[PDB]
Amino acid sequence: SMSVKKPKRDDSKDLALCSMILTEMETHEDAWPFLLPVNLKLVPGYKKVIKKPMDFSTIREKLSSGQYPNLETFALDVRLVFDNCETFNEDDSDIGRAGHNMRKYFEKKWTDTFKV
Ligand SMILES: Cc1ncccc1N[C@@H]1CCC[C@@H]1S(C)(=O)=O
Repeated sequence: SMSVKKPKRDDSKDLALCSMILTEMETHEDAWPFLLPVNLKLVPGYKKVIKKPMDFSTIREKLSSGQYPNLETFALDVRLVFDNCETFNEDDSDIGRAGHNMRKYFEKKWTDTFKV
């Protein structure tokens, strides 16, 4: 509270670390469904069903332009990518499996990079 400060983690490396994690996402072989925005004019249903589309290139633009206030907002967007993928795609599909794979890959790097 007022004049009662909680000690807080050093966040000065966060931007560089998130960029590093995102680069590893982008270069993963199963990254292909998520590299660009889904084409809302070519994929029936997508615009109406998925209220907040997100993809790596959009995350990369936001990261590069100071649009994430903190590392949690960055992680919300990354997870949004895989949550959208699960909403729209069957688990037993190439894209669907790609998403499950990429989520697992992200979550480990996230724990390995930040959680002590
Ligand atoms: C992630 C997703 N979910 C539902 C429909 C399509 C997609 N991705 C597409 C599949 C191949 C690449 C395109 S994209 C995103 O490059 O236009």
